[PDB]
Amino acid sequence: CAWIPAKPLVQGATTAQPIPGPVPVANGSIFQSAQPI
Amino acid sequence: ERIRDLTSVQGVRENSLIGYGLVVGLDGTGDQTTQTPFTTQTLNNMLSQLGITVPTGTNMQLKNVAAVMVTASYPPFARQGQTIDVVVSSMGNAKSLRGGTLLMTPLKGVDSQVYALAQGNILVGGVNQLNGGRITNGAIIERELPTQFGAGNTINLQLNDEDFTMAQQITDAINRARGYGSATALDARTVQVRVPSGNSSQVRFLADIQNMEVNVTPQDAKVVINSRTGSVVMNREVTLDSCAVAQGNLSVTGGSLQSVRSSANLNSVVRALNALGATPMDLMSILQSMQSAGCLRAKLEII
Amino acid sequence: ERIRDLTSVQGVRENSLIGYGLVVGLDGTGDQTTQTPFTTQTLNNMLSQLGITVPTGTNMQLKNVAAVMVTASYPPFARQGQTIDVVVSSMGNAKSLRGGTLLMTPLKGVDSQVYALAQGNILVGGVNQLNGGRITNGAIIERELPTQFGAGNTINLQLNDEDFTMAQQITDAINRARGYGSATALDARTVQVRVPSGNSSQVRFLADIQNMEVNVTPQDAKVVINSRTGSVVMNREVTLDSCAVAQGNLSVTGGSLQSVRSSANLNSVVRALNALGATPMDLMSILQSMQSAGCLRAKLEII
Amino acid sequence: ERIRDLTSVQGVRENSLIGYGLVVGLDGTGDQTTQTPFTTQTLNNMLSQLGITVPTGTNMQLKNVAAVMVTASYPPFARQGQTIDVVVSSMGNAKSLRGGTLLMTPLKGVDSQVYALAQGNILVGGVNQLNGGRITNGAIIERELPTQFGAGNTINLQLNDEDFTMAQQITDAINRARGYGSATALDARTVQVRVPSGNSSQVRFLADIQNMEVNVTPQDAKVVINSRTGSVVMNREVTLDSCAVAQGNLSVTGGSLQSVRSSANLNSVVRALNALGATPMDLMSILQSMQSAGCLRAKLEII
Amino acid sequence: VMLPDGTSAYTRDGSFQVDQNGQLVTAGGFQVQPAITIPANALSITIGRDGVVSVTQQGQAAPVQVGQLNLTTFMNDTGLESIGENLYIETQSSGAPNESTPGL
Amino acid sequence: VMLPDGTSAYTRDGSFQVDQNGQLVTAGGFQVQPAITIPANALSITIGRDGV
Repeated sequence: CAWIPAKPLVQGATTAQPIPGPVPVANGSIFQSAQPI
Repeated sequence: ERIRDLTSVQGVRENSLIGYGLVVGLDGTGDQTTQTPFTTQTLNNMLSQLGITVPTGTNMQLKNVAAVMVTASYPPFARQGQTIDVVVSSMGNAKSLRGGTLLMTPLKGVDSQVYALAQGNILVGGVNQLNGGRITNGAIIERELPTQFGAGNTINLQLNDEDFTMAQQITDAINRARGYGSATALDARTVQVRVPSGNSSQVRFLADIQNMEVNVTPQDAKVVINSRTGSVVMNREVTLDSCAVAQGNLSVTGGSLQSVRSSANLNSVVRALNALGATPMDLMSILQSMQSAGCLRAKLEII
Repeated sequence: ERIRDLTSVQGVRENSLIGYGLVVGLDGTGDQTTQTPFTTQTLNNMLSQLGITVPTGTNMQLKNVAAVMVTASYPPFARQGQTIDVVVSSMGNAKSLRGGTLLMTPLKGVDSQVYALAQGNILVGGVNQLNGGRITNGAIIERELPTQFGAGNTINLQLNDEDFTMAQQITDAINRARGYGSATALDARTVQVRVPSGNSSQVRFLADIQNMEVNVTPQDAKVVINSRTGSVVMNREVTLDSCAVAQGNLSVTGGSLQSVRSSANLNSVVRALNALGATPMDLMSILQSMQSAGCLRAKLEII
Repeated sequence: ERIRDLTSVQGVRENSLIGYGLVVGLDGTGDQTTQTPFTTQTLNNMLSQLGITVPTGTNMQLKNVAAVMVTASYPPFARQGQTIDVVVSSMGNAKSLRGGTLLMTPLKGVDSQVYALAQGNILVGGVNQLNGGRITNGAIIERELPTQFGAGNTINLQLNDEDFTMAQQITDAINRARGYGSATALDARTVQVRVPSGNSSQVRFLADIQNMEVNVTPQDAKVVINSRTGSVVMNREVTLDSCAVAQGNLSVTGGSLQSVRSSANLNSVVRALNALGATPMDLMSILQSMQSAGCLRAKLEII
Repeated sequence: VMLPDGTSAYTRDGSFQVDQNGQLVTAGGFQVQPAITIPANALSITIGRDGVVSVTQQGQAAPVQVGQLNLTTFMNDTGLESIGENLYIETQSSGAPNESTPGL
Repeated sequence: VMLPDGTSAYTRDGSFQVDQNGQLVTAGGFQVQPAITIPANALSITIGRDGV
């Protein structure tokens, strides 16, 4: 009865790969902000 | 020299660099290191890097070492190997930084990347500040920033102070000595100039542009009041209207209500306001009340 | 001598070297060594290297030994066997380094590699700093850096201060005494020169270039204020506009609002500002308020 | 004598030697030996070597013995049997080394090999340092270093200070009195000379080279400030621009803002800076502020 | 101890107090060189035989030290000038004040 | 007894304590030369008539 396939409570992926960030613009500044929310 | 003193070039800007370091060689005027654990922690880190591993459980009570923050400006078009000045400021319970030496300090940017390496001897004045100093050529640039200078046929001159009249005047001045359509104003603060394609060509063009002289046009009437320092500054375009002013312990020299003569130029304004015999602390309140009433025909800013 | 005093050569730069050492021979003015365990630990390391193994459990309470950090500059094109000056700074609770001797100290780079070996006698002034000294020719270079000098046909002169006019002026000066296309400006801070292929040829070319004299062009108007030392410095291109200044305990010598005459050159500015009778501490606030209002036609920097 | 005073020969360099020893014969001004166990441990080692085995469990409380570190320079082309000077520095809680005698001390190199043996009488000045002395001809060389001198047809002269103009000038001077292609500059700091194959031939060639006189060319403008000793030194190539200087308690002798006249040569600079009536402590801050503003046309170094 | 003028005085009264910024000062408030800063986490302050100032804290089996109390020794103690407020100064006699850690 | 400065003193107070590294010391913390290191696993210390 413990061998019956079951759906977990927290479905899906339990990890997220950090997304690489945008390439800085060529404006002469060190501060570069990604697409602001 | 007017255009360079009035505007700035697009993309030619200074960044800010920050880092943490240690200052050694102080005459017993460093951190207590019992209330600033980071000083001893970073000293132990430096020793461990250099090849000395001090035991974890031990008491170090230093007196010649201070933990400091170093700040600098990354200049436009900085190339690796050049030197810049840095400012060294103590961070915890240090008495002085008189004759200390800044050890190797990496100056990070906003992106937390090392753009300069700082190390040198601090110069402290000697009523002078003791926990703050400056090192001339104390940091060497290690990273360069890519730029778009030399690409495209447009360059923006950004006015330091926004003014439609001044923007139009710079546009007309560039378009008088450099061709018909060499400049177009985009807003109250930006003048777009057409530059030849290339890198040295734009350098030559901007060298020509920068030293041109423009006739500065009347620029708003404003009275700046600094209450924290107790100072008042009025520019030339400040005027007055005839109205009566009363304030404590001030009287006609004979009642307490003194008539202030309408005034057209700045000399008239100064004479009329000095006729009241008002201390600048009283003069600030007088100016604020007159701005409320409407006698003062200027923009009152409190800085 | 203008080009050498204004620019620097690409790849000809100074690095920073750091190391840890011990200073011996002090007249009882060394570390307490009970609050600085690294002093005794490194002394025991030195003895163990030299052939003396002091027991681990023992109390050493020295008075003539101080743990110090040594800093130096690795000069351009340094060759092994040459000597450089070092700066010796105490690191923990040492009273003085008057007549101490720096023992063998390896000066590491940023890459944690030994580039110099330091050992010598410290010279301490003798209000003078006691925990900081300098040793002339105190370190010998042990490692050399490869370089690309002599390879390629381009050399970059990097201006110390960015200026399109100055870059163009250096470009035109190099292109007057050294051929038509011998120099091209790349940005406000870089002038690219074409050099013959080879090593001695580039040395000869740069020797010619460096001593050339360029006519320095007007360079921005700026007022530098150092509040930590209480100093104000204004260059020649600073001007003023007519406006009224009021500040505490300052009066016309008769109200508190003093008119400052418009000023074209620096002598006029100095006379107008001295007419106010302002202490430099008051003058700093006056200049800041005038910059806010708009009378001061210069760039106010606080250093 | 210019070439010898300006350059150094490749491979002709001085090394650093270090060793540990005991100084005996002091008038009760040695280590306490209760806080410096290595003194008694090494004395017992010396006695055991000489044939006296003191019991392990015993209390020795000496007063005429001090543990010292000896430092020396290994000279170029040193041969065994020659004598060198050594510096003797106390290592732990010793009052003085007035009339002590240095016992047999092996001076190790970086490679931990004995290159000299040191033993002699210490000369201490007698405000004089008491824990540091010097022994002239106090060490005898015991090991020699192999060298490549006399092999090959190239010898590098390494300039003490890097300069393309000076390197080119030395190259042209060697190539005037010693043939057409006798010297070639490799970088700002190295001049490669072609020497005959052999050992005495190169000695003769370098003897000729070393005493030649070269006309020293203008060498950068720099202001050296030593804040730890409170000294300022300006070389001949330092100039000034006209600008106004204000600092605390300094006034025209009549406001606080004093105009500094543009200055071309060093005498003009000295007169203009003395017109301010500034103490060197104030002069350091003035120079730093002027370097920030741009009046000071020199390289400000803080040593 | 350090006088307000900046010159050093010498006292034998052993009553000290920690002021609002640590620092052991005399009853008159004059600071007691060589400067001793006491942390606020102190549970007990111990001044040792050799002048070692150790401070115990919470969650730290090992007492945290603070500094050394150095004594000044003169060669003619009769010769010091009595300023008044329990302070002696070096006169032409009793010169060369010799600093030393207590016990030696 | 060995004083901290290294000189030897003499006492008739026989109240001794083991310090944190073994060792018999006086109640004031001064060590009792000739030195005596007491091991950790000690079940009993015995001082005999002949000082052993």
